Amino acid sequence: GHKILHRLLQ
Amino acid sequence: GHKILHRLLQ
Amino acid sequence: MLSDEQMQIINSLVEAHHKTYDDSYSDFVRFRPPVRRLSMLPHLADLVSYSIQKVIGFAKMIPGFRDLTAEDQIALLKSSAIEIIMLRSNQSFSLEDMSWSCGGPDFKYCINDVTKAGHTLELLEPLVKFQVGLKKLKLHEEEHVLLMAICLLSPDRPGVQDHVRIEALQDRLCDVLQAYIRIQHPGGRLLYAKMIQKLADLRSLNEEHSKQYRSLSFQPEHSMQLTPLVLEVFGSEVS
Amino acid sequence: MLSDEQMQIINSLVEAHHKTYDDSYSDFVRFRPPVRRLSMLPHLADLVSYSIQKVIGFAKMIPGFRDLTAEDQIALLKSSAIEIIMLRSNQSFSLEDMSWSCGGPDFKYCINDVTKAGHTLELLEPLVKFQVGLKKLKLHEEEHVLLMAICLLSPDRPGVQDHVRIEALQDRLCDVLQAYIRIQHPGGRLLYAKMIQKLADLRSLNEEHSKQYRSLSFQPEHSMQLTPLVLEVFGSEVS
Ligand SMILES: C[C@H](CCC(=O)O)[C@H]1CC[C@H]2[C@@H]3CC[C@@H]4C[C@H](O)CC[C@]4(C)[C@H]3CC[C@]12C
Ligand SMILES: C[C@H](CCC(=O)O)[C@H]1CC[C@H]2[C@@H]3CC[C@@H]4C[C@H](O)CC[C@]4(C)[C@H]3CC[C@]12C
Ligand SMILES: C[C@H](CCC(=O)O)[C@H]1CC[C@H]2[C@@H]3CC[C@@H]4C[C@H](O)CC[C@]4(C)[C@H]3CC[C@]12C
Ligand SMILES: C[C@H](CCC(=O)O)[C@H]1CC[C@H]2[C@@H]3CC[C@@H]4C[C@H](O)CC[C@]4(C)[C@H]3CC[C@]12C
Repeated sequence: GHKILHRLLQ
Repeated sequence: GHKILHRLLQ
Repeated sequence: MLSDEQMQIINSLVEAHHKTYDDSYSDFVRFRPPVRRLSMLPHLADLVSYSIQKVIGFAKMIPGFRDLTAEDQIALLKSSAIEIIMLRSNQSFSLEDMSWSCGGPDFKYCINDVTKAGHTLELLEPLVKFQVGLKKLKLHEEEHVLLMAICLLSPDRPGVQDHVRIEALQDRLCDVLQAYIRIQHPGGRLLYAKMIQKLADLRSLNEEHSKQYRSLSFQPEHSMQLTPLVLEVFGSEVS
Repeated sequence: MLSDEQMQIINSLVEAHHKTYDDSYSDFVRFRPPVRRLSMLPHLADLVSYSIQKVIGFAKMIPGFRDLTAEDQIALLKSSAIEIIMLRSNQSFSLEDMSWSCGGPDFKYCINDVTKAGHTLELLEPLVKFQVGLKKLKLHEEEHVLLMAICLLSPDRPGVQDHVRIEALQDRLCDVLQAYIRIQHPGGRLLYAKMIQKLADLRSLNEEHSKQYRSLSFQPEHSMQLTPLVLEVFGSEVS
């Protein structure tokens, strides 16, 4: 998952 | 899942 | 004429609605503040999530809903929550200023405000038109709560197991509504049919909202502004 | 003496921190308002979540972090986020009133306020004592940002793959910190060792917070008040 984390990490 | 739903439905 | 059975059904629904719809909107100050591109998303995500909790509370008090399986209860709610929220919101909607007036100025929402959470006029135009047409029906509180209960107890919603039990519950509600109008609603000859068409308009609004929700929630920068309850209920997970 | 390499590392960290820590706390008015049992949970969940986004932003600017794999970046953040938030918060902490003063009165948090989000004094007592001891070190901004970077780049955090690369990055940061203190910090003979002990105090705070988070998040009525980012980062999922 970690959908938001991956996205914010660009 | 539906953890919150199950809980609120008591 | 109704039986003390049909009567207590109406009494149960009105009381359920009074216990779940705060006419003072006093909890709205607890929401992320409104800010008049996505400036209204934090506030409206909180408002919608709070409304979902209230719709669940209302549903648990509808006669017969509590006896359904946890799976059907979840099934009915995930499918109808957005419709009930749209329906219940007619109570704050004003034909005068075409806005949802929820107490103070900070919580009066116009088409301009509600277009700042990611959703387009493709959803908002039909939604405001729906509110207008519904407000013009001048529904008694009794018909309003019956309509929400009927909308929620639709056996043709995805994931529903005990169709017979749910269809039986909804048919009974419709019977009560037709009898109430005939007897208590002056000049309400075509009202029931107009109310049934509103249910069809709600299915169409549900579809457009579902479409836009899917598109928006796909962007984590947007979905991260939602609440865990909104993500559960509007999400696509299945029991 | 430092090399233009060690120097640019410090410059990079200070700039990263200035771009991720708003001394005006102007975004705090966007959070669910504070309310002084769990009355502060909605506001603090928003505050912590906003802080996590800022810590991710800070980390992406630490030299070498961006080159790590997405998996190690996630690994380091899930493990250290709560520690960096606790560390960075020392900037608003005041020894005078033993509170985190973030601008106006609405955002000045005392032990009383921060005990109203579900967490106990078992976590809050050591946290306030940690802030006090840390504030008394009178760290220069340079040492403050280096300490956060060192805390974040610990190769001994669960899930980390490229240990060698991460250990190399942290050792370089520690070298820069020891050199900075010796040269720029009058009477800082024992400061580096005091700063390293603070890292150990942070591991202990992380543990107690992790324990309490687990207990609380197990209740949906509580977890539903959190944000999707907090649930991701403080959750137990593994890459
Ligand atoms: C404030 C209103 C309630 C009045 C009341 O309770 O009295 C509610 C009723 C229906 C809601 C809209 C539903 C569709 C969209 C959902 C999305 O998560 C946010 C945007 C979206 C356009 C909502 C905005 C707020 C509305 C207009
Ligand atoms: C877009 C806005 C501008 C930022 C800028 O111009 O730099 C920022 C400022 C403060 C932010 C909110 C903070 C609380 C919540 C955190 C949670 O993880 C996500 C939801 C949450 C409500 C954020 C939404 C985005 C906001 C409103
Ligand atoms: C306001 C402070 C920031 C100051 C700044 O940025 O300048 C932050 C720093 C560390 C944070 C606490 C961390 C542990 C708990 C987490 C839980 O999700 C909520 C409760 C909990 C006790 C937080 C409260 C707010 C604190 C004190
Ligand atoms: C405990 C409080 C008292 C209720 C009472 O005494 O009846 C209620 C009033 C308004 C509620 C918040 C509404 C917005 C958010 C909805 C989201 O699904 C969960 C988080 C969210 C911030 C809720 C938290 C609980 C609140 C603060």
